[PDB]
Amino acid sequence: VVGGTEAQRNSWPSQISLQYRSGSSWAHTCGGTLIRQNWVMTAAHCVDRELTFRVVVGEHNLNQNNGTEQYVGVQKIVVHPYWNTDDVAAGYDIALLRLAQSVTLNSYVQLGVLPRAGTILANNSPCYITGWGLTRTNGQLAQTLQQAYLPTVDYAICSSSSYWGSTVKNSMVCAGGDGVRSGCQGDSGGPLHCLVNGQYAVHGVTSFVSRLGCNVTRKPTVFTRVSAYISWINNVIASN
Ligand SMILES: C[C@H](NC(=O)[C@H](Cc1ccccc1)NC(=O)C(F)(F)F)C(=O)Nc1ccc(C(F)(F)F)cc1
Ligand SMILES: [Ca+2]
Repeated sequence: VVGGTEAQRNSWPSQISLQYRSGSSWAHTCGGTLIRQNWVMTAAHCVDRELTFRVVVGEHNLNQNNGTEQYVGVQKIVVHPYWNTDDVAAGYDIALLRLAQSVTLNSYVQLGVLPRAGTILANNSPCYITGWGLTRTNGQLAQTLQQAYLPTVDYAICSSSSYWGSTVKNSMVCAGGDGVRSGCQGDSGGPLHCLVNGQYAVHGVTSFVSRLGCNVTRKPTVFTRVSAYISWINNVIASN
């Protein structure tokens, strides 16, 4: 997250860190959202490499014991049937991960609340992006969970020529674009939490930013619109 502030330890308890094994250690690569005790929602491009993955729930400082972490292996990966690595601009950047075991819920580990199918937010709706991604374009990962206020930019404005044009689809949410605050590499797969009827719900899975930089004026951060995928999510969990 570029232009973020450090998040309190229990503010966003459905946030997970998706990590892959490198050498002996494990390295953070993407965020995700816990949606069942044994299921995580993330971006399909985070699991395009055939790496050994683990999930960390209750995490706050990547590089330090918080006393609240639970470490679980990824047992099955289900990416969207239509996802195509060579075309993120087509959409379908979503994947569900079955965990090797059920995590224990407590105040640091909670299920994310998903929107109703079909729900579209009005322009400039209040949302926060969270994650441990790069804090500057071409910078480095954050050690502690970051958050940034990233109001929605509706489809009509985001698909206009000065913004993303044809690259953004209606299966996506755009948020930000002020040149200051944005998601950045390592935030992918994570939540866009939006306040709807006094409740934060996860309306976006972080997908992409401009080739030109993370915080680029009129290039909002782009998210997979979770409410476009509610029937697919439920059909996957129901069968696995
Ligand atoms: C450097 C920048 N990286 C990104 O946008 C990558 C995630 C990504 C990359 C490729 C595919 C899907 C998702 N993510 C990030 O930096 C994020 F965490 F903010 F999301 C980038 O290249 N973005 C980008 C790439 C291609 C397109 C195209 F789809 F229009 F072709 C649009 C934006
Ligand atoms: Ca830690």
